[PDB]
Amino acid sequence: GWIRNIGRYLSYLVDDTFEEYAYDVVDGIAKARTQEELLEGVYKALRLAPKLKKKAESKGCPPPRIPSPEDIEALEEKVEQLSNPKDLRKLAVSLALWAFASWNNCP
Amino acid sequence: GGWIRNIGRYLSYLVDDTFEEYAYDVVDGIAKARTQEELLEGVYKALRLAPKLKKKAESKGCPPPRIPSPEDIEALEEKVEQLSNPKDLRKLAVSLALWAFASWNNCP
Amino acid sequence: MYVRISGRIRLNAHSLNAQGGGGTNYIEITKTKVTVRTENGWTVVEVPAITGNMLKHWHFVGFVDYFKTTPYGVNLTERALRYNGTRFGQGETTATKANGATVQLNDEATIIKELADADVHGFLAPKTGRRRVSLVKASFILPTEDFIKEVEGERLITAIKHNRVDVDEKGAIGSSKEGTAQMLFSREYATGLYGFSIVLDLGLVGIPQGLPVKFEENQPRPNIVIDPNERKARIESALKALIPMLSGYIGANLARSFPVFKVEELVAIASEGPIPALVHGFYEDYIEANRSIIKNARALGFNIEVFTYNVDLGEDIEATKVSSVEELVANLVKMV
Amino acid sequence: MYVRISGRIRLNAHSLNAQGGGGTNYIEITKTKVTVRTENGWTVVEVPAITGNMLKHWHFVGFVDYFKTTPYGVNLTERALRYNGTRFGQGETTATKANGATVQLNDEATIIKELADADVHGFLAPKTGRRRVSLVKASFILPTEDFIKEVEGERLITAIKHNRVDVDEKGAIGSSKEGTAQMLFSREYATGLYGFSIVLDLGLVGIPQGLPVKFEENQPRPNIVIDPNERKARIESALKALIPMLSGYIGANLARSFPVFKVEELVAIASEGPIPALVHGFYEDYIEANRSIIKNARALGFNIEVFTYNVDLGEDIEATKVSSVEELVANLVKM
Amino acid sequence: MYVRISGRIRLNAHSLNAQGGGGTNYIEITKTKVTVRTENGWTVVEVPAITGNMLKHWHFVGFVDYFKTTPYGVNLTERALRYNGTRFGQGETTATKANGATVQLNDEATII
Amino acid sequence: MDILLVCLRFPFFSVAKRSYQVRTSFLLPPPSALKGALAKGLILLKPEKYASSSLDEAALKAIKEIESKLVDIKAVSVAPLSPLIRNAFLLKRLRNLESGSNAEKSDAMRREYTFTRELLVAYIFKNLTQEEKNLYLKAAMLIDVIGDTESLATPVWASFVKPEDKKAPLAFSAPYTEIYSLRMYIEKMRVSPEYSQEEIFYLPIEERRYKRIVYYARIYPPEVEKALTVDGEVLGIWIP
Amino acid sequence: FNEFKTPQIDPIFDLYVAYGYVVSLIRGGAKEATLIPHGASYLIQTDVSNEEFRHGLVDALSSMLSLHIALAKLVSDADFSAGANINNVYWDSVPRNLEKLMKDLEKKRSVKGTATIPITLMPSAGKYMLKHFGVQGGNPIKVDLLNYALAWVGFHYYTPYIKYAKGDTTWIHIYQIAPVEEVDMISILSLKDLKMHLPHYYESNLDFLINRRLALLYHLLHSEALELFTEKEFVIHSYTLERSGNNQAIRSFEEEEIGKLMDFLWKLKRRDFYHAIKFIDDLLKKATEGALALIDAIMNERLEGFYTALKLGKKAGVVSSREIVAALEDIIC
Repeated sequence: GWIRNIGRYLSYLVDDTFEEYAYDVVDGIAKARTQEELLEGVYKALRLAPKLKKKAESKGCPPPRIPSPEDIEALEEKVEQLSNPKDLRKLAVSLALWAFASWNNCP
Repeated sequence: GGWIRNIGRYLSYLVDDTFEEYAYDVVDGIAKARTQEELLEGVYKALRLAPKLKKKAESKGCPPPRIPSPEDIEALEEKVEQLSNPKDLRKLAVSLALWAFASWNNCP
Repeated sequence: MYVRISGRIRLNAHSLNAQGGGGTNYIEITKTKVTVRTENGWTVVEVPAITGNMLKHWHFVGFVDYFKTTPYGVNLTERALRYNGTRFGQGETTATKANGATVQLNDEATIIKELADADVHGFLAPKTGRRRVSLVKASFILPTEDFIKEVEGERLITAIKHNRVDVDEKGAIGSSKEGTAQMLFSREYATGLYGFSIVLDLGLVGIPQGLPVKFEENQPRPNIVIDPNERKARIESALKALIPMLSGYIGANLARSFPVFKVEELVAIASEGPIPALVHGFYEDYIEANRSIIKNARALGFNIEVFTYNVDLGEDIEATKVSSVEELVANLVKMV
Repeated sequence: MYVRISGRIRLNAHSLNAQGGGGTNYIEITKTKVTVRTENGWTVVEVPAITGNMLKHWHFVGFVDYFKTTPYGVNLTERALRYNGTRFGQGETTATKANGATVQLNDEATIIKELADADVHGFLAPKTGRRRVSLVKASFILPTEDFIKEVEGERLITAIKHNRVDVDEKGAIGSSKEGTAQMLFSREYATGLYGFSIVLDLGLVGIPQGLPVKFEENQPRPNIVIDPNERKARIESALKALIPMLSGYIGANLARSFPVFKVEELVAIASEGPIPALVHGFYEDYIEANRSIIKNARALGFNIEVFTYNVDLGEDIEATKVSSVEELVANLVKM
Repeated sequence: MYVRISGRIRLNAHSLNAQGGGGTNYIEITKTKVTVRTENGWTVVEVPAITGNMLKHWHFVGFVDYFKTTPYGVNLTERALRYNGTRFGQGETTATKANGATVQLNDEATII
Repeated sequence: MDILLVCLRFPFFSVAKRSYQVRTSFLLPPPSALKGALAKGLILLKPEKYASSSLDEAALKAIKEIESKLVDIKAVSVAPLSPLIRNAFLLKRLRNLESGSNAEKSDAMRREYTFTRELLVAYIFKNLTQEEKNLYLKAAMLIDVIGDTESLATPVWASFVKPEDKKAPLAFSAPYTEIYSLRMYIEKMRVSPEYSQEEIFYLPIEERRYKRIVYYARIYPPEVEKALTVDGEVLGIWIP
Repeated sequence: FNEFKTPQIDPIFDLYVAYGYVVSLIRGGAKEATLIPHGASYLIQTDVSNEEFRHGLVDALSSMLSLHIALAKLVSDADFSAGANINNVYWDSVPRNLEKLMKDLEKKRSVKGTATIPITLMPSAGKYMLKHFGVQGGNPIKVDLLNYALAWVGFHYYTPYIKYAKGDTTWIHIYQIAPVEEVDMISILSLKDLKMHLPHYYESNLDFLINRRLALLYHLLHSEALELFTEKEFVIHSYTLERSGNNQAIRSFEEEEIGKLMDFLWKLKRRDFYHAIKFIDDLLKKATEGALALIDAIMNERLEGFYTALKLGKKAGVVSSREIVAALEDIIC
């Protein structure tokens, strides 16, 4: 459900193979109470795409893949109607939950 | 209303490869829009590069960029004029600017 | 005497009471939850905060700093000169004075006479069992309820990442297999309008808790085991310790951060007797509540002396418009 | 005289009533289960609830602190000076006052005449019985069910770790073999809006428990075995003991935490005769229960004075507006 | 002798204390959130700023520059002579003096 | 039979069983505790009638008078209107009543306080006269404390009612002697307080779990021809 | 139906004796035996004879004493000799009582004495009991030797426990699993499978055996007896014994539940097993605070606890694979 693809992209900010350790964005996406800050955090996480691209390119392993545009609108087609924070947490926490998965990137 | 994807398709050409146009400042401005006027300024700055990319797209064996239609501009103006609150304005500005960084298959 | 202080401070760009270690990447600051109205049910919001342990430690540091210059500074613990809070930890019985003399942790009066840090700030002697309740109590440092309501949850945390340029003597930036420590880490800085409250019980300094009174002439004579001049000097040093309190010396990482401080407004009351605790600045309506408290206390027969900075208070009760912290502590020491 | 105060208070960033952690390096705050309705469901929530033992201890501390100022503070046990209060035991038959005066435990009248703390917070003599109940009682401090319903989930318990650096003579630190003391402990700080309820039976202060009245001249006048002036001084000291109660002077870790305290709302009833306890502040509908019980008691013939702070409690009842705790204290010292 | 200085200084066209990009062509400048009183109530704004670490490093550079000329400038560190901000990294117990000698780290008085 | 109905809305119980170290608390308040509380109510409501040299004899005589107007040794019953739980607590219980160990020997001890949102209390009488009906009805209220001085208690309403001979499930507490003829909860309750006796009592409590948590809900027992109605719902009760 | 009655004294010791009745019956045979809980009595219904019950009991005592003789006034490092008994006197008292029971029963002689009950079998007991206005000298509480031995058999055979030394002090966590509705013999035997002998861990790396909830999580992680808790309702009664400076006392008596934790473990390990136990053990060893947050989330159904635990684990050394993350997401629903 377009969760693994974005989780593997968020995993690029925590893994030691990318020696930048973007942990603030993980806290922002996990600690989201309403609509605006969750989108702000996911934008901040996605903004570091060239960082990861040039880090993997300059290190040797294949560059990371950006989340596909096909499920980008899928993110906003559901979170819009999660007016209640209680059910919004089920996805806000899960976004960072999948950010710590194994996600083998470079050999 | 469906125009977010259309405008994000053009926005993605400002940061993707195979274009030699790495305009991240305009993306940051259009995504850090605190008020409507600066959001419109960022939109204009992004759209000012439409000839910049359209002329050179055909010079590198790539399809021309999907420049947003005037209907998209009308929809954006309608959405901006109805938003006097920075609360939903922040998420609206984030929504279209998020499409800039995506794995678009611009050049086959 | 007994003096209570409560007010607001404008503090920004501070990495005070961080959690992660020096070698740990992404050094994280502490956060505390606060319950606010937000014109609906009581909602809990997690916001950066400053613990009271740091405030107590820095009050102790200021107290020893202002007491060393006093002629009675020799009566101090050796650890106090090192700015170490380990006052008679677990596994020892005898302690060391400032000049190196030994002191026995058996009689509370001797401990509070030969040592001054254990008197003002209390102490614990687990081996013997001797204890002393601290006369200085520091609250947490929380942003005001109105401010956190207005910001509507805007993070208020800046995670600034920085590293070093640790390089080999040959000029090559080595990896972990070379001997350099070129590691990447981050620090969290907070901002906002915080509220502070600290209470001092200097009226009981030099008084052992076991025998607060002596009753020699059938009168409530306090059991002041030390000289009255020494007690006055200790009280003056404790009051002057508030000068670096609201100046930028109540946190860590001062070398690389040095947080920007400015007191906006505050109130202080002292009457050399029992006094109700002032309402903390975390609440937006603390001014009227404190005005009511100090008006009822004065009406109850208390000689409450009130010094207020940058607040009208009640503009009818006896309040002195103090201009700064130094003037406030001067007024406090003038009534000793 | 007899007063009963129940309300809801706002406090946060506190480590009150922890499990000590005497052998374990992790210090745990109190963890309690509370049953609550969840829209056709009876669920349990793990929230801290502060024991009334600490509340009574701090009320006694405030009473002994305020009883020192009055000239009649001589009639007080030397034990109470050190924030003690064991009040004898099986092997103790003699009471030592602050001045060091021997007091026998033959009867309660002499004990309460010579000791003030035992008259207020009670005492017992297992050697000869003669047990005396405490005249001050405090309930648990737990978050109201409305707050639990509104918050539902959320941790609301922050585990903050603090270290104790102890270097050697020059700069050397040690973990477990250098002989120094270096411990990294953790403290659980809680938040939330709590509810409290306390009962103070000042009407029986200075009167022996076994002899409430004299009844010698055909009039059952109260058996005030102690001097009326210092009796009123005791009443005033016990009333002012609540001043270091709704201020942030409750619990432990005061030096390192000093919880941010502010009472939200309260209702108090004061009368010269016995009066029922109103309600614990944990219940969300406790205002309606307060109004109902006050109306019933007044209809049964009780001269009850009602002081309300930040609560309506209906306009029909004769409620007196209270600005703050000091206002309530000032309004209470009249009687 | 203690000194405390404060004031206001104007900066124009400055790129001091930037992130440097590292893996991007866009060299970002450091941003911090500061509190503004405002007539409408306290607010927070993100503005560029220079951390105190860089100011301390530049003060150290100036101090070593003005202390090298002094006759007692030999009592310095080779890393200090090379404008290196690290002091006694992990795993080391000796200091490389500016004269080339070795300084023990077992006593603070000897170090100072 | 004039049955006294009262509602106790107090969070925590405070009565502990015959226990040490960890102080096991009763799931429901025993008849001894409620009898003592009512005796205290009589003590501070009408002190002229009960007057003793020491509090022990005053309490004993109040208890004796209450039992005189009681139906039999089978004392007051209760009905749990809320699910029950065992809420653990840690206390600094000093130990100085034993041989030696001076007088200041305090060590941390556990004493759980059973939590309850709502409970109902029914005293069973034998048609006490009107001039004392008001006396005991007022004595039913002002029940400030239960167990030790730690857990406060408050009433909601007080009334007198007949059983109206109605069939309903027995939602009260009864001894496991006569109701043997009738998912069971029977345990020692110490009906009679001691002052210098022990009957097994049944409880309408079960440990069922609905989704994840257990608490303690109702027992839904066999119906009994003797009952009483409160706030609309009718609950059965056993009387001799 | 013999329907053995169980003495009503203490719902913990009562549980121990009524819960060792089942193993006494099993060792003697007694097919189709069930346990009906009576709140605290915990009655047992079966078709066994009294002599057969005695034979099963003497078999259990023989096995226990044979285990005791393996280590050496004889003191053994077993469950019922010194592993769980925090008092030194009981280390010799209990074996003497058990061998006395063996001698009495093997001669077809019912025991005719009473003995002191230790705090291990019932924490509600101790040294002093408040009679009216003070305590009673000695140990007021006494139990008949037959029920004493039966409860000891149950405790040794069924209830898991953990001992952590850490130098001078000593912590003993004791857990007993209580059924609440009804159980048959197979269910109780499945619970018996949880018991493992000689859990005297000590060392220094395994310092996470403090924080009793964390210790029970660690113990249950490596146990794969039966996922009975998802189809039957069970509770856990647990308590800690501390010997800090020869000051024997109990500091924790919380009453948690076992269904949620077992359900969580089964849901997590259903996807991957190699990345489950290694994950949990690494997180326990490195991120103790993360483990506490995780167990709090499990017991309270809290979303933030899992994120905090994963962040703390990933900070130091935890791999935190994808499959366990997917399992957590599925549990979240």
